[PDB]
Amino acid sequence: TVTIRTRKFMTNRLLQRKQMVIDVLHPGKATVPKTEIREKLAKMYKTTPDVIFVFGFRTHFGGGKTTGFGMIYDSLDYAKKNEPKHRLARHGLYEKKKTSRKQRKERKNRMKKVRGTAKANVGA
Amino acid sequence: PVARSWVCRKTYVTPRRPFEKSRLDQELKLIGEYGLRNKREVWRVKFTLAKIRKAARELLTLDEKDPRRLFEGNALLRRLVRIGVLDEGKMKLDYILGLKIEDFLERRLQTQVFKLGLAKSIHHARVLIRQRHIRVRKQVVNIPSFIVRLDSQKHIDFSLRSPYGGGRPGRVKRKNAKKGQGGAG
Amino acid sequence: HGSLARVGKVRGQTLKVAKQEKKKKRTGRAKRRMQYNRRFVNVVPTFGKKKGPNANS
Amino acid sequence: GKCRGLRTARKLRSHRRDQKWHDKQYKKAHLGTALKANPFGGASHAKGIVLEKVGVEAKQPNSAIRKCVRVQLIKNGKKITAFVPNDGCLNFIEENDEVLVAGFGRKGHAVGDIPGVRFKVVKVANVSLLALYKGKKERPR
RNA sequence: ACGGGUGACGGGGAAUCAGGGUUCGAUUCCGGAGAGGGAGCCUGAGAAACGGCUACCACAUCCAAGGAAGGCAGCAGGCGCGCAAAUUACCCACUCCCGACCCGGGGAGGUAGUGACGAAAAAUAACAAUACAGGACUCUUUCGAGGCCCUGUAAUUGGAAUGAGUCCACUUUAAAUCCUUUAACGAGGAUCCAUUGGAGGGCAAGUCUGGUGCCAGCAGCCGCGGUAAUUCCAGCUCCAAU
Repeated sequence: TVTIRTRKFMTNRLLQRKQMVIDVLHPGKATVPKTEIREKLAKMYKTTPDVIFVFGFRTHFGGGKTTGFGMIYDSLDYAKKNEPKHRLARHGLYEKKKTSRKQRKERKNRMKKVRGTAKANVGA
Repeated sequence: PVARSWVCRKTYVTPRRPFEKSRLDQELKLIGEYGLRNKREVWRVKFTLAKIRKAARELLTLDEKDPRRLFEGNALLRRLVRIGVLDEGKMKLDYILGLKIEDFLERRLQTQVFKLGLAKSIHHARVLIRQRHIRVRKQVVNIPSFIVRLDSQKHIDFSLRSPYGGGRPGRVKRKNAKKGQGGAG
Repeated sequence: HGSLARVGKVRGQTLKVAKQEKKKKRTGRAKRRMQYNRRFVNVVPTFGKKKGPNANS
Repeated sequence: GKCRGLRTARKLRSHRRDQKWHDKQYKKAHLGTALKANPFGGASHAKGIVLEKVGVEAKQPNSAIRKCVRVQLIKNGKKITAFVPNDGCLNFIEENDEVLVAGFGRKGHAVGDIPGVRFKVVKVANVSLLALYKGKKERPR
């Protein structure tokens, strides 16, 4: 007894995708996890779960109904290409480096003192 | 520079006079028939009335056929006739003035659970609303203040998800139902 | 009678005896409803002169 | 109005200005002498170094010695007679303790019996002497 | 006119309002000005620039004593002037800028923290039965009967509800938190305990008890206190906002 209905559908030939407002009815249980939601669209649009991306869900007072803005693509090749990083990181296929912007600003202003191929020795 | 609004107003004005004998008696029985919780509550049903009434005298200064008055006529009126304060047979807007505080105070949801065959006393009703029991087309209102539309009124009831309607046994019924199992064993 | 020697005299020499107990107070509408009854829905139009609500002859 | 002409407009307007300087609650306002005198200089509170406790007599019909203080302020370095309010609270100023002085009711105009005195106490060093009366806070050692 | 003063940056606007008016406007939009105090210029389409440059004045950072550089009215912070105002926290995800760029960078901006400056929704109980007190009404000159419609306050007795809370995970998101959703547990003094001010009169509410004895104090104005205080100090009661 979990039931999905799409809403406001469009296709970007020029971004290579399906986009639409996914709409949910869920009387009785807590709001639902997204590896459940993905795989239920996958026989609404008979692709794999892999390509599809659904983010953002505001819920409804009294319990009942939530509202998302999922979007479906063509191939994985393109799915890394034309889409944000955070919305790959979630699905386990991008990882940015291990220094937050404390380190990196200290290290710019010590290169700024040193001159020439002396600049490489400040970095290890 | 920032990405915000600052926008807001008050909703109630306080009377020039303090310590009277003719007014201290009449605002305190508005708290009895309907079950309001403080003065403030009362003072703002008025301020919304007062507001309507000054615009009406603004329009009556104008001539008939003046195109602002016709348009802003209709609006000001229908705006009181989708929610049954004025009635169909008073389009004319002298009738808007002779129009008083008690008709606003009985559209409020609080009063609309006392009158309809679903609450025993009125002071029960302002505790049915706030304990999230009752709903208005599949949507739970939690708020007495809610002024009610005349389209809606036939759709008020007990929410599906409730012990006072359809559902699973509650906190205190099910505990002393669960206590009877713990006692015999 | 009283330079700056003579001060606190009476807050001093009064008979500091304790305050009493009583049953617990109510607030909100639940209160207000309380007073609504007192002054209106019940009472008798009593003969002649009305005694105030804190009255003692 | 008295000079009813249609193009008078300035004759009319040079006369009220002239006039309004006769107004008191205004001139007291529109010259620098009101703020030259004033201890607070233009302000709602201002703190100061106490220096001696002092009893002032009251004026007639009434009689009863009234308990005051003599403060030196900070900013100006000026000296004011002030006045404690509650019963038995003078036992709480020690000499050269600090106080937050305030006004007293009616702005540059005293209250009742006590002559000269236009100022009074709210605090005694970071906690209000109201509280001390009740006893809701007590004093450091 | 000229001179002086202004607790004077200007303007879109703000508070008060029968009509007419009187005050305010350093501040998220436009226009001006300035980067401790004056002066002057290199580079340029665009500077008399100052997180560019050279002096002098006021001040401040090291020296192996010859020398050498410094300017938060940018963000955080801290000493001072005070009646008087927060974290040396986290990102380019949004928003837009710059560049040789679809690819970097941005205390500009975004997001959490402290915040009773102000504005808006809104808990501190609700419902049954047993004592008890008042008005119809059918009848009684008056007792009593029915109380159908109730009307009310009582550490009498009874279970129904809930939001404060503790806590698995979904959701939120650049990563968190918050609100929204959800199992598990969570109320009879519902101790899971509402204050702040007043009671002679203006002006709502005690000619009540127990202290003081023009003293101590109250009282914005008129006044109180003279060894029977409707006013101080306090015991029970009570009114007005909440």
